[PDB]
This record gives sequence, structure tokens and C-alpha cells, in this order.
Amino acid sequence: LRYGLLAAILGDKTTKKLHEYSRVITVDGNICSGKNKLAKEIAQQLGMKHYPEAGIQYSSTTTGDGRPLDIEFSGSCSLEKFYDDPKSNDGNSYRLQSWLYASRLLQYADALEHLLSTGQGVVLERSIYSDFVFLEAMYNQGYIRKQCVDHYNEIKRLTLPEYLPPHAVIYIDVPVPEVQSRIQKKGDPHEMKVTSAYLQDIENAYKKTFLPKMSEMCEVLVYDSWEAEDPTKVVEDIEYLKYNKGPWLKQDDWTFHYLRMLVQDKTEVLNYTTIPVYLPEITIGAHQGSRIYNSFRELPGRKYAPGYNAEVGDKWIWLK
Amino acid sequence: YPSKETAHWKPPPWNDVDILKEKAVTNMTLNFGPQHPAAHGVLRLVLELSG
Amino acid sequence: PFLDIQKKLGISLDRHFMFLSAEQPYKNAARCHAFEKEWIECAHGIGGTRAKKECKIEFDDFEECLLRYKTMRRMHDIKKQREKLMKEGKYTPPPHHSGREEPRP
Amino acid sequence: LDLIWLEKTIPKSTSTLHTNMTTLTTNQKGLIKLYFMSFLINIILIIILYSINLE
Amino acid sequence: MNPITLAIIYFTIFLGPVITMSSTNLMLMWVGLEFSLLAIIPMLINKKNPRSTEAATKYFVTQATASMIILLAIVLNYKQLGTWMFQQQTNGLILNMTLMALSMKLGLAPFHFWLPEVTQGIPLHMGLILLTWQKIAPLSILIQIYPLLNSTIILMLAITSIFMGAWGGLNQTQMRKIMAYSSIAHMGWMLAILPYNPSLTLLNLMIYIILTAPMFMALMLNNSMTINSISLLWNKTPAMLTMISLMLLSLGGLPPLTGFLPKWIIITELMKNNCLIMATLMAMMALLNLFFYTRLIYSTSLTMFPTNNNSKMMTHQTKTKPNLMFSTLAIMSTMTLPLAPQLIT
Amino acid sequence: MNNYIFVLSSLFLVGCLGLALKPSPIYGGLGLIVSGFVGCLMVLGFGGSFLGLMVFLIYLGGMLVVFGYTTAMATEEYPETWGSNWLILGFLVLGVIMEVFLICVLNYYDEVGVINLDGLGDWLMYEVDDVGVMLEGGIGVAAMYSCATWMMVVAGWSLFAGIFIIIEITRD
Amino acid sequence: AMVKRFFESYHEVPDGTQCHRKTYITTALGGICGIIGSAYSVSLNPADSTLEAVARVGRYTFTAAAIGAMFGLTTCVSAQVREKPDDPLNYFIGGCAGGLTLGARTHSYGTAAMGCVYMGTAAALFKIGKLEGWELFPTPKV
Amino acid sequence: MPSTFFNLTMAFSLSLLGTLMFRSHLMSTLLCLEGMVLSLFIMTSVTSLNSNSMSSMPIPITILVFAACEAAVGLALLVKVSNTYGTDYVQNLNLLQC
Amino acid sequence: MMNGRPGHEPLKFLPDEARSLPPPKLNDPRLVYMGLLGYCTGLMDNMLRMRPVMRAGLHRQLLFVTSFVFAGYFYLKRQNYLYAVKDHDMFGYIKLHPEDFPEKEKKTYAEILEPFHPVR
Ligand SMILES: CCCCCCCCCCCCO[C@@H]1O[C@H](CO)[C@@H](O[C@H]2O[C@H](CO)[C@@H](O)[C@H](O)[C@H]2O)[C@H](O)[C@H]1O
Ligand SMILES: CCCCCCCCCCCCO[C@@H]1O[C@H](CO)[C@@H](O[C@H]2O[C@H](CO)[C@@H](O)[C@H](O)[C@H]2O)[C@H](O)[C@H]1O
Ligand SMILES: CCCCCCCCCCCCO[C@@H]1O[C@H](CO)[C@@H](O[C@H]2O[C@H](CO)[C@@H](O)[C@H](O)[C@H]2O)[C@H](O)[C@H]1O
Ligand SMILES: CCCCCCCCCCCCO[C@@H]1O[C@H](CO)[C@@H](O[C@H]2O[C@H](CO)[C@@H](O)[C@H](O)[C@H]2O)[C@H](O)[C@H]1O
Ligand SMILES: CCCCCCCCCCCCO[C@@H]1O[C@H](CO)[C@@H](O[C@H]2O[C@H](CO)[C@@H](O)[C@H](O)[C@H]2O)[C@H](O)[C@H]1O
Ligand SMILES: Nc1nc2c(ncn2[C@H]2C[C@H](O)[C@@H](COP(=O)(O)OP(=O)(O)OP(=O)(O)O)O2)c(=O)[nH]1
Ligand SMILES: [Mg+2]
Repeated sequence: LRYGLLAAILGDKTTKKLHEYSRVITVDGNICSGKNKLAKEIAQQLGMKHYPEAGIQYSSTTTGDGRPLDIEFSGSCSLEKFYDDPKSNDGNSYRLQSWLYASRLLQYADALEHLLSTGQGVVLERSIYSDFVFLEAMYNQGYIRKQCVDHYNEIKRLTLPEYLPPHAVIYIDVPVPEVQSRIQKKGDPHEMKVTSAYLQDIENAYKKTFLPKMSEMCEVLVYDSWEAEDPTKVVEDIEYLKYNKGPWLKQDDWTFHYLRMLVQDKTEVLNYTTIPVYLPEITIGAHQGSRIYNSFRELPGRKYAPGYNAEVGDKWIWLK
Repeated sequence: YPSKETAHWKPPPWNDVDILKEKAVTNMTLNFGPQHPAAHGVLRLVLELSG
Repeated sequence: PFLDIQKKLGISLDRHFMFLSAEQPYKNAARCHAFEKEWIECAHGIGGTRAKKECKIEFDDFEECLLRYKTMRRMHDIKKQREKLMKEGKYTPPPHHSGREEPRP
Repeated sequence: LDLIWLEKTIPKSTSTLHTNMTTLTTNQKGLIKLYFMSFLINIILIIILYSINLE
Repeated sequence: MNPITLAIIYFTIFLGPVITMSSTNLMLMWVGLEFSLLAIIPMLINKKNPRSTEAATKYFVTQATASMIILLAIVLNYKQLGTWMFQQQTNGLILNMTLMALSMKLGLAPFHFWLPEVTQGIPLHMGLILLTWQKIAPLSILIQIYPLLNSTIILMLAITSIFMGAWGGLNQTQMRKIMAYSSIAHMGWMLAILPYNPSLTLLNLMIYIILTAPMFMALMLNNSMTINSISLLWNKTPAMLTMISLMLLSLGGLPPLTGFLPKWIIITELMKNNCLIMATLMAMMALLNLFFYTRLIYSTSLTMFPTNNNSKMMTHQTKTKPNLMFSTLAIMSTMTLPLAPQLIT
Repeated sequence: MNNYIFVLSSLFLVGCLGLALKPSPIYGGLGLIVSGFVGCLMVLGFGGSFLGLMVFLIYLGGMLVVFGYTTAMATEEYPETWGSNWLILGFLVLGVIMEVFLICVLNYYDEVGVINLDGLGDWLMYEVDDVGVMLEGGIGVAAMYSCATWMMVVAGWSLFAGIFIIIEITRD
Repeated sequence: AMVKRFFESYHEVPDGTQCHRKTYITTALGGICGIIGSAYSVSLNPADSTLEAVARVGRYTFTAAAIGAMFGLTTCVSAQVREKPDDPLNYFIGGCAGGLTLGARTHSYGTAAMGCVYMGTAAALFKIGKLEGWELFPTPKV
Repeated sequence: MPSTFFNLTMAFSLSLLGTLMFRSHLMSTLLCLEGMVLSLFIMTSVTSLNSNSMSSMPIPITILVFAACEAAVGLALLVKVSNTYGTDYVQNLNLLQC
Repeated sequence: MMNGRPGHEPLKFLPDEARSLPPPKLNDPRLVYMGLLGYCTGLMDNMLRMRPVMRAGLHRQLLFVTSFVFAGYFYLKRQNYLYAVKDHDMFGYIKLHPEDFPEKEKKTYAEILEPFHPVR
């Protein structure tokens, strides 16, 4: 029985599953700040589920066979192209950022669905709550238009308030001169082209907007690099957080039911990311739009709903 | 069809939720004392009250 | 009714207090019980269109009993003619109409 | 004729009239006070027609 | 809402019209209409934003005012005849205020102004209840007293509703407002024929309902509130393009679709009664509805509007809707004209 | 005493005129209290007893809630009375004058139709069962418990559902 | 009421005679339509002040009364000159004269031209209805 | 009876006119609805008494029961309106014109 | 119009007097069309759920076809009965009122003088 009101009435209830570590934890920081290694160890030590940072292909890898798709099927945006030419007049900068917000939104709904249905906590690497620090950095560097900013803030206004924020927000503070050194050691040809002014904007957005905003409703834990390098120290701080603020305190069985009804329905989750606002950067004409859509339905496993694709081994179709 | 009367109409919000200007905090301000049985005759306790 | 559920099930949720002639507590007949009983019985089985013409006598009587337009007008005419004669000094009310009756029993 | 006056007098005047009627009847303020006033006019009109047509 | 509240409120929404349709006493009919008003308000305002609060308030004050006028007529008739049902002898003014107040409850023009606003302010699934389930109780009352009603007031209400439903729907870009004007136009047809043949009123009500229900389900599938939103269907759920187009043409009464039948039969019956001028005016202005439905068909299935990049992420997701009630109603609302003799008598 | 019921129904009319002018709801609430009392007297005057006392008791409770709601949600710095605004005052006086005129003219044209000032008091009580015992209005209302139980089922359901309705409307 | 009778007096005598009385009747009818329209206009589209509301009521009523006067006069004079009492064409000419008046009052040749055709056709059809016994609001028969 | 029922019908008409002619406060309109209810209660009660129709006396009580439910919902809605705007004025309730 | 007629049972789908009528053929063209609509409903439902239109859910397709035919048969019986009652009442009324429905003796074209209208 698919989850719904009947399943909820028959015992399937969220509050019975929540325990000490049924938490949403996000790890933030500038580029190359060590979020991934820390997020992996926080989740491992606490018995939580680690979600790697949602990328361009996040939706591709959580649907179908989980294999990456051709880029025209996956936002038609490129991070490498963004670093090579952040002011390309084909709209790549904002098309990328808009796609990454929607992929983060999908991941946040997937993580919340996991927590609400199982009671296991989740550990995220950035989130829809911290996605704007990249948008602000692009705008401050003149990489995107103001109308792109207004479009982004509208979609965020329509989607983010529907969800519960994380229980704890973990911030790793690495200064920009150190971030640049780590990017150069990292050795990615295009990422090495990122300006320090762009990295400073990210840090400015993080420290003036995101952290003060998040401290009103979440536990905030800030670390320098030397503290974060020992992930067991961070875990120890998490074990003794109190969680005496925010919206999670006033949730009951039926507010959790209706949030669960939202986050299991992915097209409902993504609804307002597709509002018909005709920003050129993210508007596709029908000729390109329909060519792309027709080819996508010719990929293996994609012509029909899952379980009805005989060419990938689906069986008993005539009785399904 | 545009009209002079409806020139100022905007489309409704995408989720039916309007961003309205912040509503007015309107707490009652009351002088509790000094001339009050509970004020010990000399305490001017200014109270902000909601109900 | 639009759906005759009550008739199909043979129950009465609201069919039995529909008019004056219906059952009353402690058998206290309502005003115009006999006139309404006659009008309802004349009309029964012939339909509303025919009833309008062919039960016209019964409806008028019942209408007069209930609203009493003619009774009020007739008494108004007698009392108005009495007022005219008394002013002219041609009529003197009897003692029993002046409050000096010989009460019965 | 074909490009001007046959256009102007048949399809284009029909389009103009119903667009004009559409904007005059759909330009409503959304004020419940005004609608209830107009419903009062409706009630009065129905009572007037009933009175004059009373045999 | 928790389950207990849903059960009680939805049960009362269902109960009211059942009481109205089954009641002999006019007071119990009024009680049924009272249950409908009270029970639907919490559903109207459930989402709790300024627009839903406005919609619930406007709905309440209109409906409560109309309910008082209906009660006045019932009480005046009780005074006149000592009974709780309208008769052949009921004063004609009493019957005319009943007609006025019920038409205000239905949203017939010129008592229509509230209905496009309330429909715009509420969720689509509540608009569906408002324009279908909530019509039945007031219409059921009218059908009971159809020989008593004044043909002049009815035709004037009817032609007014068709005219304003037409011109009203012509200016709309909001889907919820287009459906509200479509409601008003179709109510104009239902009412015009009620004093002549109430069976054809019910035929139009049924065909309107099975057209409107799947149209609302199609809007609900992606929550398409505007023309520009529904114009993305070709990219989001292209399989629906065939049935939306035929339902829209059926709502407009184009042959050989099922929606041609109510307009065709009502014209036939109106002209059996020499109501030629009204029938001509009604049929001519009903073409204006087909215009704004066609413009809607132009933007959904006959052209392809520009799409956006985020819609590709939607194509990766699986949907679980519509339910199979959509297909049944969609087919029976469009392809059943061959079975017309079984629907009128 | 032959003018008693006409005077009361005349007072009731003025009360509704005052309410219709809609001053501050404080005075609107008072207007309904007085009209409710006058309405109770009219029911009593026609031989009622239970119904008159019920409606006054119900409206006494109802306007107390409205008083509380008015002080929280329907108040201004300068609440309006009937005299505050010359325009409202004029229509109050004009409305009373038009009542005297309407009753005066209708008396002239018909004399026994809607208005019968000559016969006031002669057509209040029509028939009375002189030697009866069980006749008071409370007996009639009590038939909800025995002969008209459907009336009580629907009344009880509406109050019960009303609790669930108002809780839903008022939650944030 | 007698007010209804005052409007039945239009048809008591054949067209083309008593053109003074028929012009008063149609002028009165036009004024009433102007008052009804003005009531809906001011109620639903309120003016900026009361003097503008009253000014707009007068503008609508007199314009509507003028249209009704021109229709009634022109129709009767046309039937009197042409000596054709029962010709719907007389009513088309009157309805066109009314349509021209509406355009003259509103300063619009398009309303004059469009007004003339629509009002002429409506008035001509009214005469055909009167001659052939059409009913606008028939009572149920079958 | 004749003159009393005329005055009661006029009292209903005035209350309805009050309902239809809004001023500013929504609460003032909610009071006019209670005025129409009150008029209809007396009219029904007086009719039942004048005709000695004891089987109809439940009906006036049911009129008050549902009027109480109508009034309770009206007040509940008025709390919502006041929360949004800080007043109960009906001119604020105009977002649905577009 | 017929609802208040003599011997009218309330909310009776198929009155017992309807059992004198011949029942519809199970391959009646109206019942064949009903089953075709049920088949279309099944295919449309498959399309809307992105399933193979003809192949998926033959059990679901069969239930759609059988339900339409099953319901249509009983509804067709009721519609046959209502039309039969209408004729029973119409003709019965004609017999009770022979003065309102006289037999009109028609004249041959040897006696009728139709006007000739030359085409030219
Ligand atoms: C009395 C005669 C009855 C005539 C019946 C009318 C038939 C329906 C007409 C409306 C057509 C539906 O509209 C049509 O929908 C199909 C999908 O079904 C679209 O089909 C096309 O685009 C979609 C995406 O948009 C692709 O997935 C699809 O493979 C491609 O063929 C058409 O581009 C659209 O124009
Ligand atoms: C869908 C929701 C509805 C279901 C819930 C309600 C269930 C019904 C409960 C109310 C039952 C009322 O039941 C009904 O009572 C009345 C008396 O009141 C009985 O009435 C009986 O006694 C009265 C006494 O005056 C006689 O006049 C009447 O002729 C006779 O039928 C009905 O025969 C019975 O059917
Ligand atoms: C400016 C052009 C307008 C085009 C619209 C049509 C114009 C034609 C209508 C006006 C014609 C004269 O006016 C018409 O005749 C008289 C007026 O005394 C009345 O004539 C009619 O009255 C009543 C209708 O209530 C009928 O029962 C009566 O048999 C008939 O005489 C009509 O109420 C009026 O409509
Ligand atoms: C038998 C035939 C009889 C012919 C007479 C009846 C026909 C009446 C036609 C009325 C025409 C409209 O009337 C005409 O409107 C125009 C609109 O540009 C106005 O014209 C005047 O004002 C407008 C703006 O207001 C200026 O742009 C224009 O240059 C100036 O001439 C005048 O008001 C009038 O000249
Ligand atoms: C473009 C707009 C115009 C659309 C045209 C509509 C179709 C054409 C209209 C033809 C007019 C009908 O013409 C009219 O028909 C009716 C109905 O039979 C008949 O008229 C008569 O009908 C019956 C008798 O049968 C009488 O009771 C009735 O009072 C009288 O109107 C006459 O024959 C003619 O007066
Ligand atoms: N323009 C843009 N780039 C983004 C966004 N999120 C990530 N990126 C880019 C910035 C980086 O170049 C790249 C790698 O992501 P990271 O910031 O996490 O750096 P890295 O993984 O190497 O270090 P880490 O251990 O995770 O903290 O992804 C975004 O929202 N917008
Ligand atoms: Mg990383």
C-alpha cells in the first residue's frame, strides 16, 4: 500500500520512528573546505545516511538506471564552461545555478522522505538553504543579470518555505587565500580559473546572510580547518546538542503526514521550479525542446513508466 | 485585453500566497502604578500587554 | 421530494408535520383543521393542475378561515356604520354591549 | 474591398464589439461592497417588474 | 486536517444535499443548504493565506444572505397557507424571491460576481466541489417547484448568465476563472429549460459535471493555474493533449461531441414552446465560449509554447496520476453522442 | 392595551432600523439586545412563553460574545453612534418619518388590509381552547424528543459538526 | 399597474399617427434604460465623488432618452411620409437614427455606424415580431 | 396579527437592506444577519401561536440552532480577516479582483 | 412529466411491468458501442500512465469492456421501458379523448388546387 492517509491511519506514523539521531545535518563551507570528508565521517559515526552534494546529474543518477545522462537531458549546463567563461552570452551561468537549485531541492525532498519514513538521520553537503551563496557571488561578479536574481528568489520563495530546515548546520571556515591554495593543489584545470573575488563573495554571503539566518532556527556549529580535520571532535559536539529551537519542535503526526505527502511526490516537489517566467537564459524554444524530449523517451528504460520497459527486462506487462 | 482601468493589475502569485506589508504590532501600553495596590505606591511599572 | 427515499423505505422523517391538519401534541387541533382536511382530501389523487380549479371552493374557505380577510372587513363595516349612527344620534348600544350585561351562567 | 472594408465591417467589427463588451463587464474591483450594492439593484428591479405586471 | 475532522466535515458536505433532495418539508430543505455552507467553509480556507481567507469570507456572506431570503420565502408561505411546501396558491412574489435567492446561491448572473473570485482563491480540488457537488441542492429545490416559477425571470437570468459567462471567460488568463465563467454559462442553459422540461435541466447538469470533473483533474495533474502553465503540457504530460482538446470542444458544444447534446435538446424544447427569440440569442452567444476554449486549445495541443530548462528534471520523475476515473469521464464526456436517445428519455 | 402589540412591533421595527444603519458594533450589539427583548414581549403577547424567553436568552449570550469580539477586532479610535454622523442621523429620522407615512397611507387606501388602525386589538388572539390544560409552547418544542426526532437529529449534528468546523477555521 | 398601460398605448393606434404620444413613450423607455444602466455603472464602477456619480447618471439617462426620442420620432415620421403603417423598414430607419444619435453623443463614427446597423436590425425585428405574433417570454405549453 | 406581521416583514427588509449596503466593519454586517434571523424567528413563532400549530414549534428553535452555527462560523472567519489585516474592514478583502 | 403517473414506484430502476418487454440483444449495436468505449477507456488510461497502450493490463482492459457492456445492458432495459411507457400513455390518452384527435379525411390531388409558381 503506497503511503497515504490510509497507511497513516493504520499505524504508519513518523513520531514512532524518531529517535536521538533522526536529524537533518548539513555541512557548509567555501570551495575545497573539506565538507565531503567531514560529512562522510559524521554520517558514518552517527549511523546516518550520507548524501553526497547534489550535482548536475543528481536527478539522472536517482532515476532510470542511475547512470549519468547526456547533458542536454540534464540541464544543458556545465560547471567547466562556467569557469572558462562565466559571462558567456548563452546563459550558462544562471542556467547552471537554476538547475543546481532544483537538483538540491530534489535531494532535500529525497533526504526528508528517507528520514520521515525510516527515522534514520541524514547528512547533506550544502542545501537549498545555502545554495544562494553561489547565486550572490555570480551576481556580485556580474556573471548573471539582476532579472536572473529575481527569478531565483521567486522560485526559492515558492519552494523552500514548504520544508523543515536542518536540525544542525555545520560550517567549516577556511579563509579565501587558503581556499585558493587548495584549489591549485586540487589540480582541476577549469576550477583553477576561479577568481579570489568570487570566492570572497561566497564567504561574504555565508557569513553575513546564511549563518545569522540559520542561527535563528537551527543549531549552528562553526569550525576552523584544524578543528574539522578531526571529525570525531565534530561528532562529539553533535552528540550533546540540545535542539531547543526551530520548527521541528511543533511537528506532530499529522503535520508530518502532509509533509511526507509532499516529499514522496517528486513532480509536486519540482512544480514551482518550472513556472512559465520567460527568462532567456532558461527558456527553450519548442523545436529544441521537443527534439530533446523526443530523444529522452527513446533512451533505454525511459519510453514507458518503470516496470513497463520490455527492452530492459520488465516482465508480466500484460498483467500490470 | 488591456484597459485603462486594469492597467495596474498584476498577475496573482504563482502559489496563491501574497507578500503583504508587515502588519502593525499593537500592544497595549499600561501604567501599572505608582498609585496601584500592587505597586507599593511608588512603582511605575510600564507594561506592554497583549490581552 | 426530489428523491423519494422516505417513501421508498416507508419511513417518515418530515412527512407527518407538513400542514395544519397533521397530528398535534395531546390532540390539540390547530386552527382551521377541518377546512384544511377538506381541502387536502378534495385535492387528493387528481393532481395540482385540476385541484386548482376543482377544489377552488375548499381552498377559498380554508384561506378565509386562516387569514380571515372577509371576517375582518365585515366587522370593520359594522363597526364603521355604528360609529356613523352614534355620532348622528340615531343608535344607542344596548346595555349588554356597554358593559352592564347579566352574566351567564 | 477585400483587404480593408470587407475586413473592417464584418470580422473586425465583430471582434471589436465583443472585446469592448468583455472589458466593460470584467473590469470588476473585487469589492464585496460594490457587488452587494448591485445585488440590491437586481432585487429592486425584480420587485418592480412584478408590481407593474400585477393584474 | 486529522482523519476525524476530514470524516466529519466531508460527511456533512455530502449530507446537506442529500437532506435537501430527500426532504418534504421546506425547512429541512433549508437545513440541508445550511449544512452545505457551514461544512464547505473550512475546506475553502484550509490552506490559510490572504486569498483563501478572502474567498471563504466572500463565499460566506453571499451564501448566508441568500439563505436568509430563502428562509423568508418559506416563512411567508407558512404564514399564507399553513404548510411547509410551496403550492399552486403560493403568492407569486414569494416564489420570485425564492428564484432570486437560489440563483444567487448558484452564481447565476447578475448574482454571479462572487463566483469567479471565490473559485480563483481556493485549491483546484475545492473549485471542483464548488462548481459540481454544490450545485445539486439549490437546483433540486428549483426542480420541485418548476410549474410555479416565472418564465420571464428565468429567461432573463438565463440569457444574462450566458451573455456574462461568455464575455467573462473571454478576458481570462486564469484557469480557475475560466471554469467559473464556464459554470455560469452552463447554469444559464440549465435554468432556461427548467420551467419547460426539468429533465433536460438534469441532462445538462450531468453532462456539465462529467465534463468539468475531468477538466479539473487535468488541471490538478500539474497544478496548472494559468494559460501559460497549461501551455507546458506538451513537455510535462503530452498524453493528456488529446483528451483536454476534446473536453474543451465538448464544453463548447461542438458536434459531434457529447456536449453538443444539451444545447441541441434545450433549443429543441425551447422552440416547441415558441421560445424562439431567446433560443436564438442563447445559441448565438454560446459561440463566444467556443472562441476562448479554442484559444486555450491553441496554447496546449495545436502549438507548442516555449518551455524551460528545469522541466527536464520533471521528465526524469514518474507520476502516479491521473486515476482511472479521469479516463472514464473523459471518454463518456466526449464520445457518447451516438447514445443520445438513451440520455434524454 | 389595544395598541400594545402594535407598539411593540413598532419598537421592533425601529430597532432593526438602528441596526441597519450599522454604527459601531458596540451599539449594534445593544440594538439587537433591545430588539430581542421587544421580540420576546411580542411572542409572549401572542400567548407564547417558552419561545419568547429562549430567544432573549440565546441573544443575551450571543451578543456577549460579539461584545468580546468587537473590543478585539472591530474597534476604532472613535466608535460611531447613531448621532455621530449627520448622514446616519438624518436617515434614522427620515426612516422613522417614512414609517409613520407608510402606516398612515396604507391605512387610508385599504383600512383593513395590511394596516387596520381601527381594529387594533380585535385580531390578536383568534381562537383559544378555554378549558384546556396541555397547551403551552414548551410542549410543542418538546415534540423534538418524541414525534419530531428528525428535527433534533439535524440540530444536534449541526452543533456537533460546528465544533469541528470552528476549530479548523481558527487554527493557523 | 397604470405604468404598464402607459406603454401599451404605443400600439393602441397604427404607426405613423399620434407621433407625439409615441415619441413620449419611447423617450420614457429610453430614459428608464439609462437609469438602470447608470445604477449598475455607479454601483460597480464608483465615481471619484458624488457630484461625478450624479453627473454620470444624468449623462447616461439623457443620452439614452435622446436615443429613444429619435427612434420613436423617426419611425413615426417615416411611416407617415411613406404611408406604410406595417412596414418593418420604418423601424429600421428609426433604429438607425437612434444608432446615429448614440454615435453623435459619444463622438464616434464607428459607434454611429455600428450603432445604426445593430439598432436598426433589432428594431426591424421587433416590428416583425409584433406583426407575426412572436413571444419574448412564452409560458410553458408542452 | 395583520399589522404585526407587516411590521415584522418590514423589520426583515431593513435588516436585509443593512446586509446589502456595506459600510466598513464586517462585524456590523454580521449583526445585520442576526437581525434577519431574529425577525424570522418571531414571524415563525407568532404564526405557530396564531394558528395553534403546536407541531411546528420545533421549527423556530431549529432556526436559532443553525443561526448560531452560521454566526459562529462568521465570527471564526472574522478572526482570520483580522489576523491578516489588523482590522475587519471589507475594503481590504479585494485581492481576488486579479 | 411522467413521474407523477399512476402506479409509479419511487426509485425503482426496473419496474416489474418492464418484464413484458423483449430484452435487448447482447450484440445490440448500442451495447457493442458501449463495449468499444470501455475498450477506448482502457487504452486512454494506459496512455495517460505512460504504459504500452495495447499490451499493458489486459485484465484491466477486460474489466473496462465488461463493465461498460454490463451497465449498458441494464440501462438500455430501463430506457426501453421508459419509451414503452411513454407510448402506452400517449395512445391511451388518445383513446380517452377522441374529440381532441379526430380522424381527418384527406382529399386527393384531383380536388386540391395547389398554386403553380412558374420558374423563369
Ligand atoms: C471528429 C474527429 C475527431 C478528431 C479527434 C481529435 C484527435 C485529437 C486532436 C488533438 C491532438 C492532441 O495533440 C497532440 O498530442 C500529441 C500527443 O498525443 C502530440 O504528439 C507529439 O508531441 C508529443 C510531445 O508534445 C510527443 O511526445 C509525441 O510523441 C509527438 O507525436 C502532438 O504534438 C499534439 O498536437
Ligand atoms: C444519512 C443520515 C440519516 C440517517 C440518520 C437518521 C436516522 C433516522 C433517525 C430519526 C428517525 C425518525 O423516525 C421517524 O420517527 C417518526 C416520529 O418522529 C415516526 O413517525 C410516526 O409517528 C408519528 C407521530 O406523530 C406519526 O405522526 C407518523 O405518521 C408515524 O410515521 C416515523 O415513522 C419514523 O420513521
Ligand atoms: C433604438 C433602437 C432600439 C432597438 C431595440 C428594439 C426597439 C423596439 C422597442 C421599442 C418599441 C416601442 O416600445 C415598445 O412598445 C410598447 C411601449 O409602449 C410596449 O409594447 C408592449 O408592451 C407589453 C410588453 O411589456 C406587451 O405585452 C404589449 O402587448 C406591447 O404593447 C413595450 O414595452 C415596448 O418595448
Ligand atoms: C442622415 C445622415 C446624418 C448624419 C448625421 C448623423 C451622424 C452622426 C455622426 C456623429 C459622428 C461623431 O461625431 C464626431 O465625433 C468626432 C470624433 O472624432 C468629434 O470630432 C472632434 O473632436 C475630436 C476629439 O473629440 C477631434 O479628434 C476631431 O478632430 C474633432 O472634429 C466630434 O464629436 C464629431 O465631429
Ligand atoms: C440570424 C438571426 C436569426 C436566426 C433565424 C432563426 C431561424 C429563422 C426564424 C424563422 C422565424 C419563425 O417564424 C415564426 O415561426 C413560428 C413558429 O413556427 C410561427 O409563429 C407562431 O407560432 C405559433 C403557431 O404555430 C403561435 O402560437 C405563435 O404565437 C406564433 O409565433 C410562425 O411560423 C412565425 O411567426
Ligand atoms: N557555480 C556553482 N558551482 C558550484 C555550486 N556547488 C558546487 N559548485 C562547484 C564549486 C566547486 O568548483 C565544485 C566542487 O564542489 P566543492 O565546493 O564542494 O569543492 P570540493 O568538493 O572539492 O571540496 P569539499 O571537500 O567538498 O568541501 O562544485 C553551485 O551551487 N554553483
Ligand atoms: Mg565537494
